[PDB]
Amino acid sequence: TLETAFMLPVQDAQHSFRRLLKAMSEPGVIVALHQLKRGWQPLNIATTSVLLTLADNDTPVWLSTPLNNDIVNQSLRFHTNAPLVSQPEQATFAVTDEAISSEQLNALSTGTAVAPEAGATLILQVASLSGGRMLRLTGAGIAEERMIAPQLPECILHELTERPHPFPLGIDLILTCGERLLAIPRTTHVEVC
Amino acid sequence: MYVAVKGGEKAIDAAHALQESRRRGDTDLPELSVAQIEQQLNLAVDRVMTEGGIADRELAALALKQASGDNVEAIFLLRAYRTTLAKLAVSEPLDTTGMRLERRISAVYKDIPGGQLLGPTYDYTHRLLDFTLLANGEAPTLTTADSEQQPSPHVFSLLARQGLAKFEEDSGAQPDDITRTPPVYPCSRSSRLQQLMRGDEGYLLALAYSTQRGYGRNHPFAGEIRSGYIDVSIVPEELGFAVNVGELLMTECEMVNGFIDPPDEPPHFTRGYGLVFGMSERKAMAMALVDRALQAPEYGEHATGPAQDEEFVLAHADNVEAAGFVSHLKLPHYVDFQAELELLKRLQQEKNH
Amino acid sequence: MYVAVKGGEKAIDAAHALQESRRRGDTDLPELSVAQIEQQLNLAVDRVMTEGGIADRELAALALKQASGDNVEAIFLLRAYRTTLAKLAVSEPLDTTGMRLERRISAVYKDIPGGQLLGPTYDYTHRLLDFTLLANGEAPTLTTADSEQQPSPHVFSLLARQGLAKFEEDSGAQPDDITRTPPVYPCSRSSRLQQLMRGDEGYLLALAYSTQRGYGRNHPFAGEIRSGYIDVSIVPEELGFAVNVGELLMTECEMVNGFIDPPDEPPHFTRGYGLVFGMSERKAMAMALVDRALQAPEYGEHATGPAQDEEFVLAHADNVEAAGFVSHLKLPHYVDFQAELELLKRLQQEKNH
Amino acid sequence: QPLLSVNNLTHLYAPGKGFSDVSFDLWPGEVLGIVGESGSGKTTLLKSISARLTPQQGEIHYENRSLYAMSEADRRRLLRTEWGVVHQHPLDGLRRQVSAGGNIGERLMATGARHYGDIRATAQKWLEEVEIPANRIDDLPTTFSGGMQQRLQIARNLVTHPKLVFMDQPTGGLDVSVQARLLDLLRGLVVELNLAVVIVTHDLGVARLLADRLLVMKQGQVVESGLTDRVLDDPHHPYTQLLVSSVLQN
Amino acid sequence: ADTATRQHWMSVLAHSQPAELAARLNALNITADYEVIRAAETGLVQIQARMGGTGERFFAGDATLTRAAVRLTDGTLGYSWVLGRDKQHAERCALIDALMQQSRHFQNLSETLIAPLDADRMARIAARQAEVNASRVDFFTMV
Amino acid sequence: ANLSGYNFAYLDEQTKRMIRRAILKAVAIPGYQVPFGGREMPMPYGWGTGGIQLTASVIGESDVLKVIDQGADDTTNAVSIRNFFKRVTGVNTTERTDDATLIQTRHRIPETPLTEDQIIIFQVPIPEPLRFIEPRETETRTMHALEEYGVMQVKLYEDIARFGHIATTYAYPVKVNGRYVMDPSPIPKFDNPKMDMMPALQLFGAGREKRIYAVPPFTRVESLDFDDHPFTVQQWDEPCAICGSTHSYLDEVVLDDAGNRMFVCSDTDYCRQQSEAK
Amino acid sequence: ANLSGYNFAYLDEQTKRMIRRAILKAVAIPGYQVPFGGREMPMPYGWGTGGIQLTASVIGESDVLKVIDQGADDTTNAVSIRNFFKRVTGVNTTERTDDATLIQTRHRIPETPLTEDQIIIFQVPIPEPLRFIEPRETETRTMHALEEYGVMQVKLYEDIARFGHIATTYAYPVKVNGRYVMDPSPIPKFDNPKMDMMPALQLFGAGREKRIYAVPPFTRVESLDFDDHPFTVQQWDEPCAICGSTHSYLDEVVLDDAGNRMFVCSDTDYCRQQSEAK
Ligand SMILES: Nc1ncnc2c1ncn2[C@@H]1O[C@H](COP(=O)(O)OP(=O)(O)NP(=O)(O)O)[C@@H](O)[C@H]1O
Ligand SMILES: [Mg+2]
Ligand SMILES: [Zn+2]
Ligand SMILES: [Zn+2]
Ligand SMILES: [Zn+2]
Ligand SMILES: [Zn+2]
Repeated sequence: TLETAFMLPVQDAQHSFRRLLKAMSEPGVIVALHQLKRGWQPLNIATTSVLLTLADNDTPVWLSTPLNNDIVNQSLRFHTNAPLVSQPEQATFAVTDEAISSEQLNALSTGTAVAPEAGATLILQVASLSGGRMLRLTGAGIAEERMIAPQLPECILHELTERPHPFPLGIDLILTCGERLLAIPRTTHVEVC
Repeated sequence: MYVAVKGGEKAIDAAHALQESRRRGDTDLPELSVAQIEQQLNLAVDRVMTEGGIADRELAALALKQASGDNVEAIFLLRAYRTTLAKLAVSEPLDTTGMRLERRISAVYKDIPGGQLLGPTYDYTHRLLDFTLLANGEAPTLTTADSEQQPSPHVFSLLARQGLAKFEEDSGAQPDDITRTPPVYPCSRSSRLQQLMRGDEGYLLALAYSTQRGYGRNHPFAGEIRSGYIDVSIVPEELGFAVNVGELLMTECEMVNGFIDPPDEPPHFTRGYGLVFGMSERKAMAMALVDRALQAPEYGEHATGPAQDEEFVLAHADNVEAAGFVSHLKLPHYVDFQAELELLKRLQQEKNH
Repeated sequence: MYVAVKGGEKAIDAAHALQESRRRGDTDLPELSVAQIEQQLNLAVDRVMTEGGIADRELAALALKQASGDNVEAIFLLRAYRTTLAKLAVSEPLDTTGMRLERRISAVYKDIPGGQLLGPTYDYTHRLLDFTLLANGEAPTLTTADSEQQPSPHVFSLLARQGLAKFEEDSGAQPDDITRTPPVYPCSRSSRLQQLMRGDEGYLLALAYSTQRGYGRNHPFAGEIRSGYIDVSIVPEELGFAVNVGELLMTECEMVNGFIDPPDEPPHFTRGYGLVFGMSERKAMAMALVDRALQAPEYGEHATGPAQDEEFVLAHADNVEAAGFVSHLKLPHYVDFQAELELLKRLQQEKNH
Repeated sequence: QPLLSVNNLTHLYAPGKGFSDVSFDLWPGEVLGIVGESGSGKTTLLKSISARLTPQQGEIHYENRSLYAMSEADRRRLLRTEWGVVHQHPLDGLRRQVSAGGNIGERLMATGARHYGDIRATAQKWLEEVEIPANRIDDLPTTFSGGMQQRLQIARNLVTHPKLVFMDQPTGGLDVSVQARLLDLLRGLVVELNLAVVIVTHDLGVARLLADRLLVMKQGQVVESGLTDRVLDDPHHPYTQLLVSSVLQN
Repeated sequence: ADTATRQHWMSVLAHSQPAELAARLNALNITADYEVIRAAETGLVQIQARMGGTGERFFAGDATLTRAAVRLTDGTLGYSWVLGRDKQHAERCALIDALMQQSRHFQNLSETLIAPLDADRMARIAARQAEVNASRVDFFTMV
Repeated sequence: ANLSGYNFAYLDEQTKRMIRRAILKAVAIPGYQVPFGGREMPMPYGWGTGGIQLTASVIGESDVLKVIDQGADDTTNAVSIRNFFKRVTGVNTTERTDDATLIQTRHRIPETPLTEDQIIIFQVPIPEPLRFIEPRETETRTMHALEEYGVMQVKLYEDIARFGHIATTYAYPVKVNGRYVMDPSPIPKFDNPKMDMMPALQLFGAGREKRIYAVPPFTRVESLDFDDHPFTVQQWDEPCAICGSTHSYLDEVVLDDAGNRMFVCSDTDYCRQQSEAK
Repeated sequence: ANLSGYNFAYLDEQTKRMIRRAILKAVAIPGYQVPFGGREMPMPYGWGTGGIQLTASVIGESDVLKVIDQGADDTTNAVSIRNFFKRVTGVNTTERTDDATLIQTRHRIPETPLTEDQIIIFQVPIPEPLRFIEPRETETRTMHALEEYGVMQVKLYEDIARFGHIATTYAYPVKVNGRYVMDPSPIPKFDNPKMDMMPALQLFGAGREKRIYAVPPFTRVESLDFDDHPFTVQQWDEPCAICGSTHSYLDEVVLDDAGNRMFVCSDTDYCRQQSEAK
């Protein structure tokens, strides 16, 4: 009854991590995680691949109610052994959909100034990575500027364009659609165009 | 004209071959066996097991043989091998009250329940080089007494039942594990003890000696030193009930330390704890003394010696890191030294004119 | 009613017999020979010779065998035996330029006159436990090159001829001997070096590591490490001319340290020196680093770490004294502890009412 | 609107040690002197309002921003760029191992200065301002005298042209001549640059010539406050009358 | 009683010397086909000790631990967790645990295998206690 | 192919996963030292354990690995690390920077400019640029947290006042993304400019100190200096004696006791390219 | 007779001569710690090396040697030292204080008063009474030189203010000849009065610390105290359970885990005398 993880966990995890590193180090670049044929629905291929690559017993995982399913939870526990937490503030990795609320977004741990790596990484499943409001990205990982038009919630666009949190505090966003992934670290400066 | 040639790999192989040949020594003499090192060099094995982090006498003896007797190299070998092994279980908390006693002494009372059990020790021996060991000899035939192990309650339990000391009480706090998370200062006492057990014997000995000489005095008394076999038990998920997996030879040291006068309770002795693999005791005693020294924040003590400096003591206690970083100076550094030479030559030229 | 009985002597004899039996181990395994320890555990022998103060490999191996591999106990055995030996002569000053080189490296230049001679070393080895050593094996057949030892001038001589460093110059001052006169702080550099050579390897390693981590930084570079055989010569009163008495395997380490800018001469690198018996190098490197740290008074440096504290470093460096004083807590202390108990009970009673 | 506002501020080490129920408003271009008995809590209050001591009660608002509700980074930025702090003991506000030039230039570089020559020139100018010879710029403060160290601290905390300066007995250790020089310098800064100063002093003459408003503190409570000359010449609370009667007339 | 008896015989097997256990098992000549569910695996058991022996827990290093699992034809599962790195000893211990879980072998092995091993261990302990007790320091005798 | 009996890259998947999370965090916080539970490697601490762990966590089967120490591939420790990685991963290796996908270096950045998808991994003994100023981590953590870098500016000012120049010649502190002060590893000042807006990702591993920090591609990296004392790189009056280049970092080779000496490129691959061009 | 193959008393004549000169100097400067070139003994440092060396330098063939540790002759270390001295000198030994010519003790002075021509040698771990106040010898040397003992008085005053009593219960500092502050070795306060105007010579040896100091016979030794806080010795509500004495220092023997305990004389010879009297 449980879902299936990577056919080759070592090689597949390494490939997925390299793709995610390419995405995060170069914000706005879309990468494809083709190693996993099928995702743990409602989780897409990219989200499942990221969870398998990074999540473990040391990383609490919070799943939004739309994405919280018994089969998904059991598969995550069996394959990664990552504890599941019902509150976003207890999560190292947060998985949500377009229905994420501002309260949930603001409840995510942003770390602290002395330990800015203690915050949560938000995995957001977007309807598409391409058909939304044009966004100009500048900052580390971007030579001049990157034009990406992800379809995003308004709380997420607010987070990106305003940056309420003072660096080094922040949330790193991972926009997943199907087998394709985009990364926006807390450093990236985002302007609506 | 000069042309670059490959010399690194063959030189490295030749150096390793030379080291191996020196380790083997004269082929006329029979090669040392790991069992011989384990049995007849048991104290070096104990130190290697304690500092390397694996309580396997055979592995420690193998590391000592591979290290040509170098304790630092053997300890690093054992630690690196620890990295390659998976963690199968976490043992249930050890119960030192159930130790089978090879040795048990107390310096705070002339006699105690269970008696003063000297056991195997070099204490009180006249350190005169025994040249008869240059040739094979016959081990002494041991005399015997009754075989019952008399009850041996911990001396600190006796002190606490009198109100002179405080029981060490378990609040259920999850111990910190510096083998998975890097230490964060100030570290908890669990982390401090874990690091001290892995710390260099000589460095902690020197720090404890300094404390004994006023550099952060704690007025120590060897309340009790117990060496013997403790059973190790686990609770595998397959069965769900405790299973005993064997016994480990360990040494435990409890130090009574200068009494305090807390605002809202009777004055009482403080305490320090040390725990090591094997029969070696001085490491455990130094561990207890340095633990008491580092307990200063919990008592609001004005530090008067480096042994009370938590970051200084712990950041340099692990001989693995210290030895590696000191030996890394042997690595090529001509790029950095060339930078310094360029700066220095410019400074000399500037000062000359 | 109780009556006092004699138990000390027989208990001591039984404990010593138990320790001897444990040292021998299982009689099925052949007893270890001192030659085997000398040849195949050469690095432990080197440390024992260096810290115990006698450059006799056989005596150090015998102490290690008698100590059951305990380096501290073997070192103390060798030092105590040193006490029983008469001083027949004082060697002429050693000439390290005449060393026959088993190993010679420099981290400050990519290549130097004489080349980078790695020699026998564990450096660059992958520290993986070699389980094939659990059984007897065949030592590698060593490859060979030309037998000429190319000229190997000291790197510091090259630096000094360029003006980048200062020659160490002999003023004829009589060296201080802490083996006959107790040290008086501040000690001269000769006394400091003599004590450091006898100091605990681990303690000095930790201090040098702390200096490398900013606790009294000196910006060290391994200017040159030379291991090999140096001839020892004396001038007996019977003959009146120098006679060569043999050769000693020694390791010398010269550390280039952060340059200064003296008021009345060009800025130049400072230096630290280490010298040990045998092939072990980390002790010599730590000795040089701590010597540079303790040279602070001669340079007016603001101390920023314990390694620059002369009295603290030297008063606790000798593992003989430190280990003895830490282990002395195992001695009966019930008289002193009874005094403390009387005071503590009176304090508790006074606070209660 | 006040540059600094203090409301019901309280910090007590123990009953009677510290300050309790302290409130006052400070505007740009004025001086609020604090005078009182040795042991009235003046230094504790100065530390609390300067972001160096978290209060047990009350609030402090700087430019309408609660001082201690802000992040520690923001408070350190305030103390690093636009806040000056002059301690009673100069060495407490000086780097012992850093030359006088370095002590003055640390603040300048913290404000963005990155030209060594300009920083050196500004440090020499400020040393001459407090009448310290410009040839002592490279000498460590340990070689300076008490008055020299105090003046160096004042220059260090005034080089950045700050907007708010908390001083604890800045005139201590100063001969009357350099004291008058410092008073003129502070008056000029306050009037021309709109600087605000909270000064704790026991020399009531300096408070008369400098402070625009006064607080009189005793046993950790503000006993009298108001216009400086009104308080000095028309005291109301018994302590103030004792205090001004104890002045040594010259 | 099954849990306590299983714990007792597993402890006896774990504390048994590999050589004597192998010799006794060969002498018994027990015919039983089993499949190794988990090949003997040597890893580490993390050691937890207590401050002062009774206080807060802390990690006092690690120790080598070998674990093995076998299955008998009837589905009985035998397990073994033994300190050290002797894989064959762990496999034997798991096999003996599986056999002891069987009614036809429980009594026979208790009377012929477990009890002799425990008696030998108790004798070795008794003897070393006699040798160690000679070092006890006598101070007073109650007359 | 990996046939050494160990897991691919010698690290268990848990350690790889933890190091990967640390790397992602470091990329998200450029210049910040991310603590990580580093393990003891077959090499001693201080001999490149952090870089080895980073390479093991990032290296794949198809990667081409270049290992250089002091800019040379034939350096003893570089040879040891390359042999270890070949044994435990079986990956392809090259001495050519432009053909390499992963570059593990000690104290040098290759003269050849790096390209996209390339990762250069630095071996870092001291990841804290303020360590030699403040030896205690308890203080440097807060100083980085609160951007209290004034002590570094004071140190530079005092160095200029005392010697007339900044005394730091290698591991020269840099400012990353205008915010974090970072130690670039003991590369010479010569290589610091290469870090600015570099198309290749930069990863830094201090295994002994248990720190990982990264510089993403195209990130501002500015060496701390003054307008009137601008950042200046090492210079030599002699070109390379082998290839004749004048734009490469030079190592000094002493030929004989008399005093004869030469200067040759530290980057051996660049020297080979330059000699084969002419 | 000495038949162990070593020199009489195990020490070479040069070391004996140096120790003898040190002893004479110490006698001439009561309470002053005389440095001496102590040698490593067969016993570890801190186990009585200084006392052993003093006895070796002073002991003769006709001497009767009594060795006590904690006041007991049968104590393990006392037995070891006595056996060593018998092996290397062959001298007569006794457990009776009044029959002994040389008494080497650790942490006790015998209850039996000493007589003329008797020498009691103390094993001293810390010869500096100010060490626990000032750990550095560089400062304590000057403090003794200039009679700057104010820190000790401050320590006693603070102890009285904090606990209501002086916290030092053993090794209680004393004033010798009205001038030097001396550490009496870790004897309890109980034994300090015995040191005042003692007919027997007192010698103190700290081998590890390399110090020898002496109190000549009939020399004033006054324990530091205050008029309203006079020097008070340890007391017990129970007499000795063996001999019934009430004027002897008592050691506490724990009989069982329940809580039963007894008190018996630390001085075993005095207890034997007292039991044989009644
Ligand atoms: N760290 C402290 N711990 C306990 N009590 C303190 C502390 N500091 C001050 N007290 C008391 O707090 C009260 C006020 O302290 P403080 O503010 O420094 O006085 P002050 O008015 O500035 N005296 P002065 O400097 O002479 O003008 C005094 O009774 C102090 O003794
Ligand atoms: Mg004040
Ligand atoms: Zn280095
Ligand atoms: Zn003692
Ligand atoms: Zn070239
Ligand atoms: Zn009695």
